[PDB]
Amino acid sequence: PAFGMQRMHYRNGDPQTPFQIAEQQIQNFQVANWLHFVNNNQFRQVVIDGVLNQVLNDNIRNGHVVNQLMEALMQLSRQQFPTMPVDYKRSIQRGILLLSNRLGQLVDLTRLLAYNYETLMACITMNMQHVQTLTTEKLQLTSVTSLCMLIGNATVIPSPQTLFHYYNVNVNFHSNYNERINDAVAIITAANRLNLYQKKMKSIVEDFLKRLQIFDISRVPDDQMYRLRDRLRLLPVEIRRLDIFN
Amino acid sequence: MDVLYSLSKTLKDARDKIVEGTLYSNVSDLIQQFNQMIITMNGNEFQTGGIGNLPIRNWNFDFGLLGTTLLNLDANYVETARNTIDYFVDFVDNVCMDEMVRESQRNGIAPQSDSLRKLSGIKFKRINFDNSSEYIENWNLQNRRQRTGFTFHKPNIFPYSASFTLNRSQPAHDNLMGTMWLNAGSEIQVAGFDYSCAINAPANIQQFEHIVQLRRVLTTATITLLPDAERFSFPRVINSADGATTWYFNPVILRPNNVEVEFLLNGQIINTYQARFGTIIARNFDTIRLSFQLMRPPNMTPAVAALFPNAQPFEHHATVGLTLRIESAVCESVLADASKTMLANVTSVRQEYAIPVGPVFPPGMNWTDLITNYSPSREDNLQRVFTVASIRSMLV
Amino acid sequence: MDVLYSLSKTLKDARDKIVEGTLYSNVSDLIQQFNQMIITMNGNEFQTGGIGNLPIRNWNFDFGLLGTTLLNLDANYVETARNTIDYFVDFVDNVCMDEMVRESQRNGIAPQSDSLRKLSGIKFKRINFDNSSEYIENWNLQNRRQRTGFTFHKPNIFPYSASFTLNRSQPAHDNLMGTMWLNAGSEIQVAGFDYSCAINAPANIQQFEHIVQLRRVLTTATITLLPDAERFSFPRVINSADGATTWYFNPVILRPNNVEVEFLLNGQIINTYQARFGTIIARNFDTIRLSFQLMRPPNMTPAVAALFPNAQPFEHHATVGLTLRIESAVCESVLADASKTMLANVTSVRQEYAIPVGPVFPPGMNWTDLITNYSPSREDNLQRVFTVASIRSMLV
Amino acid sequence: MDVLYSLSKTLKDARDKIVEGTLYSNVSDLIQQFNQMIITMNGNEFQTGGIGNLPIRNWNFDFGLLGTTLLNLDANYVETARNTIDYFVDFVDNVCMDEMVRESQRNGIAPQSDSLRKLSGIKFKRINFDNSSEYIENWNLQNRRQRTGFTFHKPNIFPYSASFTLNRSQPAHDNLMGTMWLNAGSEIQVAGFDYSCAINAPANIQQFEHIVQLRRVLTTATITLLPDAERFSFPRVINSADGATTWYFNPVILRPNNVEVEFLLNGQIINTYQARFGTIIARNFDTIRLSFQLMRPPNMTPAVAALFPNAQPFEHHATVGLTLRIESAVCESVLADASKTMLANVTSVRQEYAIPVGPVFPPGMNWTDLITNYSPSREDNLQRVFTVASIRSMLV
Amino acid sequence: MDVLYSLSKTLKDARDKIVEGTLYSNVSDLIQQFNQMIITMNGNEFQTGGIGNLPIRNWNFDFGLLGTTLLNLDANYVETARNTIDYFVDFVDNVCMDEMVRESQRNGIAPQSDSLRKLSGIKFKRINFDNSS
Ligand SMILES: [Zn+2]
Ligand SMILES: [Zn+2]
Ligand SMILES: [Zn+2]
Ligand SMILES: [Zn+2]
Repeated sequence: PAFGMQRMHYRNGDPQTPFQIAEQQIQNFQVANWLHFVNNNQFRQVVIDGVLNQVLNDNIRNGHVVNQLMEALMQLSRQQFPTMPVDYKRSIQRGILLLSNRLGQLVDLTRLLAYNYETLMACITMNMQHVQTLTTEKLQLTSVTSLCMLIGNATVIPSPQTLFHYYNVNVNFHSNYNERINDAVAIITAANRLNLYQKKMKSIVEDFLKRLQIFDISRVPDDQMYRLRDRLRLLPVEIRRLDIFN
Repeated sequence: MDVLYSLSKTLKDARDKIVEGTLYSNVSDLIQQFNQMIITMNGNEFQTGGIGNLPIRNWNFDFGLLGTTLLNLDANYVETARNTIDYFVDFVDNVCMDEMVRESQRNGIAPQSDSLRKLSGIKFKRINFDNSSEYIENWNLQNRRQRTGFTFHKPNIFPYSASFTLNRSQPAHDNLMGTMWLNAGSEIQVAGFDYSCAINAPANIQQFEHIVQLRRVLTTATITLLPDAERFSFPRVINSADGATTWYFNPVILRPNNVEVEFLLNGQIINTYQARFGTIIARNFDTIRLSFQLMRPPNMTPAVAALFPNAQPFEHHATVGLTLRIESAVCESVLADASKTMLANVTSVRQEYAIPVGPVFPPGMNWTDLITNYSPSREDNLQRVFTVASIRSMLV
Repeated sequence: MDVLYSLSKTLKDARDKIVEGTLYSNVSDLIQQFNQMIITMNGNEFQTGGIGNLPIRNWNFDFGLLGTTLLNLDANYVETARNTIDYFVDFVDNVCMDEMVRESQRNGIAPQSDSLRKLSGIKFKRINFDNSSEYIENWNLQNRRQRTGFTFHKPNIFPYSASFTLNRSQPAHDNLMGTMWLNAGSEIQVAGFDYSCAINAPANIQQFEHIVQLRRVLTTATITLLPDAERFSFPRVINSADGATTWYFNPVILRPNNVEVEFLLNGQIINTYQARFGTIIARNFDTIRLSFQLMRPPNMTPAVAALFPNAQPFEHHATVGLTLRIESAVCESVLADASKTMLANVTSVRQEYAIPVGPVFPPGMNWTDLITNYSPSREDNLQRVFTVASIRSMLV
Repeated sequence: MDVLYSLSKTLKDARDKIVEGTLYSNVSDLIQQFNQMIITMNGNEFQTGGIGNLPIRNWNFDFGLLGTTLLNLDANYVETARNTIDYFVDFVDNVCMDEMVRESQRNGIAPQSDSLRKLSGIKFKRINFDNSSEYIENWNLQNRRQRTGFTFHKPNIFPYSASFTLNRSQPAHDNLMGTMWLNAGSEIQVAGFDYSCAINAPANIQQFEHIVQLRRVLTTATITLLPDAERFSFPRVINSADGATTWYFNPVILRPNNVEVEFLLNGQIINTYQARFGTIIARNFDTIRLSFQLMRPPNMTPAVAALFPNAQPFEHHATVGLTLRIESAVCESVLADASKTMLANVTSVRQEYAIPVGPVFPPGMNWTDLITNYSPSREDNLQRVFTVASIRSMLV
Repeated sequence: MDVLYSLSKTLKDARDKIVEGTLYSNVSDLIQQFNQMIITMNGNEFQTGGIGNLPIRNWNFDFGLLGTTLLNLDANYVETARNTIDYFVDFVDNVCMDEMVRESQRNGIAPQSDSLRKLSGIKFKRINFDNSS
């Protein structure tokens, strides 16, 4: 509406997002460049100390891209909105300016968010695998507005004790995960090598999941239980447990 | 054709008017027309070439609109417009070249290239806007069948012909009476020669006539008529009519007598000029009749009387002449002229890409052959290619 | 240059469109552009210099805006607009004159006058609007390094030269073989003469060749080629090559034989025309090679045989000719032509104010000297002055 | 062109800077530019090579990005980057080869290949970054029409020419006076020979002149001038001017007298050096005029007197020589030179894939013909292909 | 000399790197150096002398800073930068020419022209950066 363009008739399932179409269909450099960034600002994958990490574009980390955002929406504040009623147009442009005039605060907020993310991600010990989950965390855009319009200039970083506690919890969870995998694999392999054909590996997998401490085993689908059994079967036994079994 | 011309005109206007620092009020309507062009051309695939050495080129259109708000145009706006205009201009040039190299005996006025045929669809009519050029204006008028008028400076209406007619002749070619002419471009030089100087002619007058039939009717024509034909007034060795031998011509120039220039339409005298030289007007004609007389001077000085004896040998041959130059005219059909470059453009495009000789035009687009046999199909194809050439000239 | 052209264009539009009784909607955009020009020029002091006899003139701009209140323009509005437009037109004409009379060897394309140099500042970019003239179009294309094109009717590409070459000669000049040519403007007339009429030639054929090198590349050229060269077809008394004596030429015109007109680019044959006369097209060339032959007529009537004996004296000298006129063409560089008045305007401005000879152009603005040594510096300066001359001619 | 250069520069910087163990701060900007290149190229389909034996190749981009938060690069990071770098280098090399084998007469400066034409789109402009090479800098300045020059070590400005001129000669070629020269690359060796040793010449001085016209203006040129021509200082048997017979040359070298070298621009004396040998500077010139003299030694020892008798036969032929070597220079146009490999790269690419001869360059990319007819269109195409060749040599 | 070389180097880097479409990360330090040069040169009057036929030229510096806040450089940015760069390049070329035509028997290693002597003051030392030639 700002550029007098016909409203997009977007088709669901299109391999392009609406912003990807708008980037090609919009000629203004400010808005087009901001759209290009928003289109291509996915996580980057990098292995640090053997841990896979999802890292941000350097322009997010330093907060510079917010300027581009400002640029883009500053242009939106100067646009005619050809056929829009003038009072609604004024309200939209004044909201755009409400966000625009907080350029310094938004750059500071972006840098703070990126720094906090990096510092807390340094404490992650398991690979940060990006998968579209079944359920989501619902984020209210009103909360985003609150964060954008109420952030000041008070830097808040994780406390060293908070970082150490987070790292300790992650290490404990990872170590327990590996140790319970080892126990389950050892027991399954012993049962198979002892020719205990009436043994149910389902009970072993249930005990393993229960010892992982974060699963309500009653709500685990059966196909996933059997897939877990198969994958546990395919693993080799840990050296200490295997020697004891020998 | 109107859609192609409108594309070219919109691109020319965008090049000329979309410049850094100009007020947006100077381009608002132009920007809307440009956006309409973009919308209409978006999502369409075109192919040009595939004939002669002209390369196959594929064109896809996915461009955004110019919707930025400004008081004065800046560098960003001009660069975006420049990119879009460059792509569109390349497409239009290729389409014009593709259409300029094609011809058909049937429906030669209709589009021949696939790109122009697709552009002739209804969905592209939205691209159409101002059609002010002479050639597109004439195209639209002819489609409406109103009188169309192409104004030519020195129209190329006479096919080249340096010829002669011997009304009296003999194998020795020493006592000849006849006419020799050059009809080239907009110029007609004619010269009637009598070797005997009308010594035995009735009343000592010899009459010469030269009829030139124009292939198309010319109107509102300005003509310069001069008594003498400088081309046929020097000693010359001319081949025989069948080329068997050569004869000698040794002119002595006498002023033409009883000069009558008649401009005829359908055999009827539209204009007549008697003993009038300089600038004359032929308002509507398809034929020129130049009648002039070699009159033996009744009184001669001894030097003059020495040139014209009573009998052979005749060493000096009495020649009268006429020069007729069409400075400007108007024709309902397209023609080559000294001021325009459409014939040159079409010929260059056909020669550069080695277009094979087609079934309509003569080889190399030789203008003499084309205008010697200016058939209606040839006229239609020539008008099509000339309009396309002008459209291309707006950009290239 | 773009700002100066835009000033002139705005003034021309104001003169043409601000007329009594006209609807304001006919001038709204024009009035906005004119007021933008007024705003941009206000508060600026300009000076047009005293080079030559041009008076030193100081220009101050303190004008109010044109009104926007009348539904139809009345007499008072037209009078006020006329006053402002007269002052602005005087300023623009003086700036154009001051620019035309200046030249530079280092940067001839850049502005030379201080007023135009000031107008090249960014603060004046607002004045810039529609650039639709051919010369300004080519200026803008040249600045971007794009294919420029100037269309010339009868381009003045050949420097004047009436010369002859004697391939066979002797002190008494009674047995001469050679060529005499005139190269002037768009016209070439060449004539090869043999006094023996190729009696002792290897096959009774005498070969003549004329090479004319164009100082610039010409494209899309319409060219009339005629057999005879009327300029070298009458008796003449011609100075010797060293001026020590005078010799006699008594042409008798024979039909040129094996006429080959080659249009060459970089020494390669771009176009070739054998025995073709009338209108031809040279699509891209920088050199012309006219090869023709004097062929002794194998069969001669008694008079023709009488003209050409087997040995000296040779009283009649066989001559073959060729005329080559460039009716129209396209050149990437600026040139003087029969239609445009740029050279005339620049020369008139320079002569009126007694401009001292500079280090670039010949000391008369003489075209033969300019085109003979058409250097890149000369080309840059000539393009600049011609563009300014067109800008001035829009108003004056 | 700028986008292709930026791709090549990004790939070169990725090879150089993305190394194991390097601080991320050493590559942060480089990694950002590399990711921008990946993002821009992703999802785009390219086709290269349909001319000569250059095979058709199709290129698709679906590559991943590179990390941005690690402190030091490790072997995993480099391994991740290397496959993408290899594919992109292959794509860029093929695009450069495709563009190097193409030419056009209309717009030789504009891209010719389909891949480079697509890269001219606005969306790829984001890939553009530091244009610091000499050729790309000249490209960008020349597009803006700014004064920019290429610096050449031993510029290849003189087309090969080993010729002689005889001012005094006769059928037996025993008493000759004239000059023999070799023009090759940056070298001019000229030798004026007199068989009579100026015995009868006025003041016993024989003057020799040699004019060499450079096809392009050389500026800020260092020249080594030596007073002998070793090439023309030993006995030779030389064909006649028409190849009908061979004559004998038996030089005896006398030092040149009154040596004057005039470096001229547009017929104006820019630099003049008299009796100066060693290093000289020619700041701006297009013509070299070497004037030298053979002076008889007024006093001769018995052997020297025996060499030069008062009359024929002349068995020892006096000779004076000059050697001129352009060590370095600056030219606004691209030239082959002893230091760069641009001409070698273009010729190699054209030969390896059997590119058919086009309408711009001479067959085989012959440099002598190319510099003999160095037209503006040839200059445009040569600059384009040389810039592409430098871009390719950045990676290959 | 180091200040003059740094001016020329900054201008060459600006001409090579400030191009349409380039990421600002490719020019951030260059833009900082360019703005430092503008700040240091603003308000200073220079004169390149009239030795021989070299014209007397006067140079005044009042230029705005090059902008930040762009993710990719656009055409407006490049145009403004080109205007400033053109003026600065003309100034630097004239200063170099003025210094090239002068000489002194003693202290000939020191600057000779007034412009370079002014540039040798402490206040212009801020312009100095990478000396790699
Ligand atoms: Zn005319
Ligand atoms: Zn006959
Ligand atoms: Zn003579
Ligand atoms: Zn010889």
